[PDB]
Amino acid sequence: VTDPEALLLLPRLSIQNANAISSPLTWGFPSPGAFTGFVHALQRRVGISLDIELDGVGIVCHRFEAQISQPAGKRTKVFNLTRNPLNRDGSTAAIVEEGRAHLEVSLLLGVHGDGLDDHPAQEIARQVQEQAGAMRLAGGSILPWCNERFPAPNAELLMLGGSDEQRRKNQRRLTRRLLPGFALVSREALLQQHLETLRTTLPEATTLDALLDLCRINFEPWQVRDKPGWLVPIPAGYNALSPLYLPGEVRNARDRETPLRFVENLFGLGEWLSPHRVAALSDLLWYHHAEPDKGLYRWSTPRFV
Amino acid sequence: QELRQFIESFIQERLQGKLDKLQPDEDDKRQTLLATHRREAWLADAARRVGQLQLVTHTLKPIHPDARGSNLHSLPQAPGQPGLAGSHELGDRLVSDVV
Amino acid sequence: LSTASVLAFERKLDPSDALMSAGAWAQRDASQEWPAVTVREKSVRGTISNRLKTKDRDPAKLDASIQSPNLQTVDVANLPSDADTLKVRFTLRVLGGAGTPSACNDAAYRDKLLQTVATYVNDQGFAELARRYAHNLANARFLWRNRVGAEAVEVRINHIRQGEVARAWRFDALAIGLRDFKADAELDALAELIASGLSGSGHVLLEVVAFARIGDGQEVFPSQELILDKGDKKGQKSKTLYSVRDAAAIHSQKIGNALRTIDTWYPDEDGLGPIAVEPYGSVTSQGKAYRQPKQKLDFYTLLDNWVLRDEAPAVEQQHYVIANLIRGGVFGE
Amino acid sequence: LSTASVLAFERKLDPSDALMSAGAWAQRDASQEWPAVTVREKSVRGTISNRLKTKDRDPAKLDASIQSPNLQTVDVANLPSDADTLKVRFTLRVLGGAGTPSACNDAAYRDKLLQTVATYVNDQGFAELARRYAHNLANARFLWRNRVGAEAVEVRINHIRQGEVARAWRFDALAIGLRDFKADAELDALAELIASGLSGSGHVLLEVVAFARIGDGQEVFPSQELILDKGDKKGQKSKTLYSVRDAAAIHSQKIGNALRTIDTWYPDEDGLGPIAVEPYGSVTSQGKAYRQPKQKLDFYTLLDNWVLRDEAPAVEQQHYVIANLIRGGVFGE
DNA sequence: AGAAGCTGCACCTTCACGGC
Repeated sequence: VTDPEALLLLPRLSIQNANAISSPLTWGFPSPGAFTGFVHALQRRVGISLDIELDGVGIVCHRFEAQISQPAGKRTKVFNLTRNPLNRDGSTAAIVEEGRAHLEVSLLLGVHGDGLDDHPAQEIARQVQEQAGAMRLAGGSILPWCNERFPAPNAELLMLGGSDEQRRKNQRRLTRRLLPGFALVSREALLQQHLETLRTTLPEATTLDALLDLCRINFEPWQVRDKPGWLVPIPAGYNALSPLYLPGEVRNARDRETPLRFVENLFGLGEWLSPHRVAALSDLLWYHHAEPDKGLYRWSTPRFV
Repeated sequence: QELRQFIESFIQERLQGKLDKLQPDEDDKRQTLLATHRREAWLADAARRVGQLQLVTHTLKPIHPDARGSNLHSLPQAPGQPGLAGSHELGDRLVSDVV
Repeated sequence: LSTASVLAFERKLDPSDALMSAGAWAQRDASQEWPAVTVREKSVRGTISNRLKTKDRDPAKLDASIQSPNLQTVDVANLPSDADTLKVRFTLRVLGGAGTPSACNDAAYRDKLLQTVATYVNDQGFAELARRYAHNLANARFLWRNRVGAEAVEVRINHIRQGEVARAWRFDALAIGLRDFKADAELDALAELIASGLSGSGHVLLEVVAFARIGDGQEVFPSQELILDKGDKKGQKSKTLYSVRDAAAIHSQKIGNALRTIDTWYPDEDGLGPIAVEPYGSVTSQGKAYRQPKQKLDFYTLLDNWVLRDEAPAVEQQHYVIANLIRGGVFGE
Repeated sequence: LSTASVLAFERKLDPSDALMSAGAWAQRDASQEWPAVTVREKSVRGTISNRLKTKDRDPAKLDASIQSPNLQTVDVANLPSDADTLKVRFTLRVLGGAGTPSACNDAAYRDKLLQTVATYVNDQGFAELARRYAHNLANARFLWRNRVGAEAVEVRINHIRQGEVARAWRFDALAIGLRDFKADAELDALAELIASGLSGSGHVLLEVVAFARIGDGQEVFPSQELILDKGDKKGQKSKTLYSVRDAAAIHSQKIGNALRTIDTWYPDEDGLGPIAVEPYGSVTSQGKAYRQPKQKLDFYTLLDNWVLRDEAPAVEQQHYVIANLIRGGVFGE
């Protein structure tokens, strides 16, 4: 029932110190949970004034530059840290390792509400952009397009606003604006499929996803096995350690009016497609899935295949 | 009885490891180091020494280590949704951290 | 009564990374076709100039080591031989909503903190604080090592209103010193703009571009990256510089610490100079941490003496408290 | 009072990568658009000149001494055949404020070190140090192998004030020797200007040009690049000359080594000449390290006697210690 | 002459090698 009637395209945002740490097993690109939380914060700050809902968001990542370095002699890479000030007496404090990365990603998000008939044509998108300029995306300050040779505008396309040839024409003119990027997709049916082809009288713990992340150059009577697209591991939500507690129960929460729960990360498989083989741009959007008395605080891209 | 010599060997191993890297010549610290860390008052002080929790999936200490929060030993329930999986929980049994 | 157990404050006055281009002086008008300075890797040969540890060694191998050379490979950023001007450019977002805590447990503590910052901005708004921030934008303090040998430096600041410029400022950064905070007209206009962007009304975007007359072919300093050097030969190179989009730049936190050093109120000889605004006010240069909680002048004791025991500090120390509130941090018990 | 665990000193007397062009003598005045010397990669046929190893000591494989043209690949830098003058040009900032470290831990040690440097500079200023620096700038010691066979070497030093000269010196570099610091009126004026730049009383950026008559189409020697790559052959050049933008150049640390040779005070036989100033004063090309720690005349023991124990050394060792502080580096526990 | 908070000190503790 979460179906958009519009698609507000926010253009190629640049992000200067993101969270290159994504999860206790995965690093690199930030979590899609960050993008769903950014769109939910935008709906908390903008969308209630326009009586519109903002659910679902795409990711293109026009460029990525992590702040890492190769230790001179090893095959792995270490993170370029930051320097914290001294503690209380004059002494170098204990360093925590924060992974930071420069991102450049445009995102299209699905407008849902009754606050558009024909009056907010391109001022609703201007309002959303000029309010999201004063916000951060994954811990990274969105650099709001300084004085340069060109500007970069926003867009608002309606699915009912146009007939079928105009629907595919507007889809084509939308996907020309984000064509060098790479669309991120949750792929869970592919993970379960590769599991049940892997699971031939042998069990698993987490190797179903680690075997698709790696680059095996094994031999079969050297050869190397191929994977379709960049099948990466991504943190796809949380799972319940604890039964959820009342607001006046847990010491040192963020606030004493929300129930708190202790959660673990959950792990799934994502793909970086190009956005010219999506076959419907009304897909490719990241939604939440609570089921909150079970756990399973997941985010995904449903309705895909 | 049958395991007394095992714990006496471990206590003597800790005692020799303490006495080796002392760099001592004077002040006679070995008398106290053989009074405490050799006899069965070491087990009394070990039962006095607390702090352990024997975690499985919850270590608050990687998140900014000067943080006296709560740590859990509760492995989570299996997700009913087909697809994704985590927690090393459907086979190949795992060791328990202690904080 | 009791303070908030979780108390967070986001970074207002958020700058961006300060890209470095190179060009001739008096060509600052057409300073958009200027090429950027690229970091290079060069291998150097030097001596064993560090002091030795004559513990579990022998004298023959150590004096044979100090007789023998020492090969390293560092990173360096030079100006070209046709460019005696460094152009350091960055953007700066003044966010707005200064005293609002981004996380707070107790509703009573949140109400008392909001009333305290409300009475502060009612009786003494962001005049002196924004004047000190406008000084530290106006004198080129974000050139850390790039300022000490400059003949002349000039700071151009442009307010970007919608998608284009609205106000242009042009300052001489050597007349405005690094230790004094005078009162001029254009500095007060920039401070009023910063205060309007800090009073919750707007989220002001400025561009700052600083021209520095260093010399032909001289060496500039982008901010050095921190690698902890605990492992297999990850410290053989000993110097790595920061590079974004194939261009040398300074980190965001270094520019923030550079325009943040406004505090001329600490109990240890405040005629020395302004230091960075930190809780238990620390300088990493002298290796000291001023305002220790043995004296009653740290940020924490001044904070829960202001908003909890209802006793206001001196007029200069509540400026420091609100400067920590703009600075942002994680506090609470 | 003890030595701080981190002590970093920033480079005063900062040179640039000295570029090399080639032209004709008596056209030294209009030597602005002189064509640059390029590095040419050539392949040479040679012989086996190295002494034989124990594996090549076989009677069958001493054929490598007999027929093996040895086929090496080197770089070269030559003048044009109608051009008998090498011009080497660079710039040099001298900053000042020598005794202030850019990183410290003990503020008491920092204050004691600033007190010792202050009582030095008000006891005896930078007169002997800047005199020896101006003498090493006078004779073209930065022309390292480009000086040993040159017929006449002439240097021109221009005090670039804003974009033009403010005072120009012109020295015959061969008349001023490489082993004794004599006196001259223009040399005392340049020494006083370098001393005024060394005390923070002015901004001093000099442009140093040096012409040398090597010969018509002879070979000039730029800096050779260090390639930190170990054992491999048949494709390794083992001689890579340094060049910036297809123009042969000398390294900046090479010039910094050459105008630092002011140390005529070391407890060994000083009848040879000045060596460079390093802690445990080393010439690794000669294989000997003067001021060994078995003598009490290295930089660290003299420094920790001057600062910690208040045992002031002789005035020459004071000049050596302050020359090391002008050099810079990492000192500390 | 008894209560709270601060500081000083002790206690724990080392690796396996060559680009879809």
